[PDB]
This record gives sequence, structure tokens and C-alpha cells, in this order.
Amino acid sequence: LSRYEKWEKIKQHYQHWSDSLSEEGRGLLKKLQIPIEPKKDDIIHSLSQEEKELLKRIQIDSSDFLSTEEKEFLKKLQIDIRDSLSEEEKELLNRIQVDSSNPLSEKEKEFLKKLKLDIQPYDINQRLQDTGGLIDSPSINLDVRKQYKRDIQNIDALLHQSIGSTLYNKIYLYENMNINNLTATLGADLVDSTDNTKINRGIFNEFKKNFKYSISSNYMIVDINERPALDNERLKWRIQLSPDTRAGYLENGKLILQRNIGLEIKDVQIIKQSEKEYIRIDAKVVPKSKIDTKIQEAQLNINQEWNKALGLPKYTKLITFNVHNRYASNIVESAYLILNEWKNNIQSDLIKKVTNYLVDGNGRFVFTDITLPNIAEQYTHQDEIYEQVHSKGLYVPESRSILLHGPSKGVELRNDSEGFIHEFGHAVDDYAGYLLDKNQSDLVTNSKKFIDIFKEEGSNLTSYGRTNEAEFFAEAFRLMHSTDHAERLKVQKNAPKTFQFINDQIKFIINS
Ligand SMILES: CO[C@H](C[C@H](CCCCNCc1ccc(F)cc1)C(=O)NO)c1ccc(F)cc1
Ligand SMILES: [Zn+2]
Repeated sequence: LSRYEKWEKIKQHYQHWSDSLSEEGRGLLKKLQIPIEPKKDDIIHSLSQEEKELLKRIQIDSSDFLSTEEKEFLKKLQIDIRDSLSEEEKELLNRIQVDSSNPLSEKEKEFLKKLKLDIQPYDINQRLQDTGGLIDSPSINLDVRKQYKRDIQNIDALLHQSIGSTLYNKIYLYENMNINNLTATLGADLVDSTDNTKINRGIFNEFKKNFKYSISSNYMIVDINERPALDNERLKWRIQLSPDTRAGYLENGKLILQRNIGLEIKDVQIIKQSEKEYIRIDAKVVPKSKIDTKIQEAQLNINQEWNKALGLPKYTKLITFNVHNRYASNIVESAYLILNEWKNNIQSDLIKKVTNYLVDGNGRFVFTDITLPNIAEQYTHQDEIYEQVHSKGLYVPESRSILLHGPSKGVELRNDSEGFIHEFGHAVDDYAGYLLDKNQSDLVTNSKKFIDIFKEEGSNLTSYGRTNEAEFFAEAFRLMHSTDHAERLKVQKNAPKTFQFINDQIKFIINS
């Protein structure tokens, strides 16, 4: 309508609802909009002096297991502990994170792994997104888990009034979004590197190609009137609700939408607003069940394809889509591309032999847009939260499963297929070790032979490869199967013993 007429009409529709909210209800909605942060002063006070000194000098961005949120908080914490010091110390501890980008020491690792338990904000919307609504996932303290459930049940009950049959087709709602919240990989290159006012057309095509549906597991907070973008908001969603979509009015002309929303992507276009290019995303709300049907149909389809390609029984459940968030369709469709690259770049007998071993152990290839600590193939086997990891990908020997987190980007990885191939490197290590001694099953990278190889060559490849024997093996494996011939040649030239060792293990596997 008129922008303000639309605002006043929606506010009127929800006025009784708004006036009727209890103090409890208003408090929940406030909490949801603005999460409570952990107390930095209290965290620091709880540390021993040695722990304080340890935290002062830790290279947080060298950790391999923290979420972005955990890292950013620890950085803010670190500023405070350092502030008693002085400028040289301050300036020094603070620019040999150049080539120094060393793996953390075991002492630094163990400290940070426990400390992360104490830095979680109480954030209902983040909890729903990280878990994809699987709020019983044992990735946070049980008592906090219970509070989240109570709050979420209560918010669900608050949001009982639908937008209705009168307004739904007379209004659009809006959401600005950082592309990095859907895909950090494409986000890195979305904007033209020489001219910030422009979108890279190739990356744009990649972004929209398989973007057909979207899920909100958390509560969307949408603008009644479109807000001009902040510098990092290059996505401008324009959303049409369904008559049955439940919502509540929020001050300053917003709506909070019910959680567990499905959205069909109707159109994706580059538009200009004030001499800058943005991506318009036109989306229509549909029942979430309609979207889940599409994901389940895709899961059946991709397994039917890959079971045949790999010579597995047709009914094998190998590939799983654990998909719950706003770039949903791309998580699904990109899995086909990732597996194609895997098959293209690795010998067929190797892929078949290793995958059969995984399947023999009820293993899965899990493609997901929820955080890895909330994937059962991890948490069923890492019962300590301090040992749970978020990362671009993981290999869990106990579940013989490869996990791949779609929305994030691995630092030294160009794409999702390189991450998957890295994890498959761990699977190779596992199966090769299993063959060595089927009775006491260990990784081949734990052999004295490879330990000696790592001690000699472990710094000769990637920075991340330095971490330990297993990561070195996986990194060497990935680089040996790169689409870039120069990278394959680098392993052969700079880590020749590792190159030989891996090829020898590949033969052992294929010949078993
Ligand atoms: C794809 O992601 C990796 C990093 C990622 C870091 C995870 C570290 C966890 N390792 C211990 C572990 C294992 C299984 C568990 F269940 C729990 C804990 C990884 O190495 N995956 O294999 C990556 C590799 C190369 C790169 F350049 C960037 C990231
Ligand atoms: Zn790894």
C-alpha cells in the first residue's frame, strides 16, 4: 500500500494481540530479538593466573574447532586480558600472526576446548538455526537446553495469530541479509573486487543456479517496509506470506514470523538501489512439509544414482541431507556436484573399496546446513562438548561418516569438493589401518613408518597439514587429487615420501 498505511494496517491487525501480551511474553520476545551475552568480567575472574597468561598469547584464529561466534567472543575476551600490558607487547603479540599461523599447542587446545563451554550467549534464534530445530541435540549444557525448550514452546504459543486472508496478498515483507549467512564460499567473491558497487556475474549465476527453496528453522524477523542496505547486506529478500502464516507485530514496523517456515524462491535478480547492485530474492511462504518432501525425494534420487555408480545395493542409505536452513536447495543440489568431482578425481576402485568399508559400518555422507556438533554422526560418539567440533567438514571413524557443512568455507580450500576429498582422505587412512591388522584397528597414520614421514615432511605442504599425522595425510591426499595438476606435482616434489606412502596405501586398499 502506502508504506505507512501498510504498517498501520498490520499493526491494527495485531493490536489486540500486542496489548494482550503478558510481562512474561514481552520479555521472551525481547530476549529473542536481543540475546544476552556471557559476562566477560566473570569469565576472566574464573581463570587461574596461568590460564590468563595462556589466553593472552593464544592465536585464536589458529584453532580448528571453534565456531565463528566462539572465536569472535574469545577475541573480545582476549582484548581485556591484554589491556593491562603495554604497547610493544600489545603491538608485538599482534603482528607475528603473519607466517606464524602455527597449530595450537596441546596445552592451548585443551584450555580452549573447555573454555568454549563458558562463552555461549543465550540466543534462541541462533540455537534454532544451529540445530535446525533439533533442540534436544546434546551440544550445550542440559539445563540450558531445557530453558531453550521452555522458551521456544512459549514463543510458539504466543505466535498464534495468522496474517489472514485479507492482508496476505496485499503486502510484501522484507529481510536484508549478508550473503555470508547463506554461503561463505560464494560470499567471498560475490562483490566485484575492483568496484564495490557491482556484483560479479559469474558468482551471481553460481549463487542462484540451484536456489529454489529455503527453510527457516528459527523465527524470521522481517521489516514491514524495505530498509536500505547496510554495507554488508547485499541480499534483499522480498517475501509473500501465506494466509495461515502465524506472526506477531514488533515495534518499529516489524513482524516476527512463526518458526518452521518453508519458502519457495520465485525470482532472483540483480537490482540497483542508489547506484549499487543488490540481489533481490523474491520468496513465497509455503508449508514446510512441502519443502521437506522435495528434500526427501532428492535424498532418494541421489542414493539411487550413487548406489548404482558405486555398485552398492539399491536400498543402501549412504547419502543423507540434514537440511534445515535458508539456502536449503543449494545444500541438496551441490551434493551431486561434490560427489561428481570426487568420482572424477579419485581412482574408481579406491572410491568403491573405501565406500564399501564405510557402508559395512553403517557410514554416511552427511551434507548439512546445521552446525556439526548437532549432527548425530558426530555427537553420538563425542559425548563431551569440549571434544565436539564445528568445522567445514569432519570424518568420524566411530560412525564411519563424512560430514560436510555447506554454509561455511575452509580457509585453505577453494570449494566444497576439496573439503569432501579431505574427509575422504581420513576415510582412506582409516581403511588402510584396518587392513594392516583387522584385529586391533588403528589408523595407518599412527604407524611408526608414517610418524617418521610426518616428522620429516609435515611442514612441506599446507599450513593446516602441519597439525598432526592424520591431517597431514588428509591434506596430502586432497592435494594429490586436485583438479590443479600443479598441486598434485607439489606433493610429489615437496613431500615425496608422503606421495609414495599414500600411493602404496592406495594399492593395498584396491588389492584387498
Ligand atoms: C574440511 O575441514 C577441514 C578442517 C577440519 C577440522 C576439524 C578438526 C577435528 N579433528 C578431530 C575430530 C575428528 C572427528 C570428530 F568427530 C571430532 C573431532 C578437519 O580437519 N576435518 O577433517 C579443513 C581442511 C583443509 C582446509 F584447508 C580447511 C579446513
Ligand atoms: Zn581433517
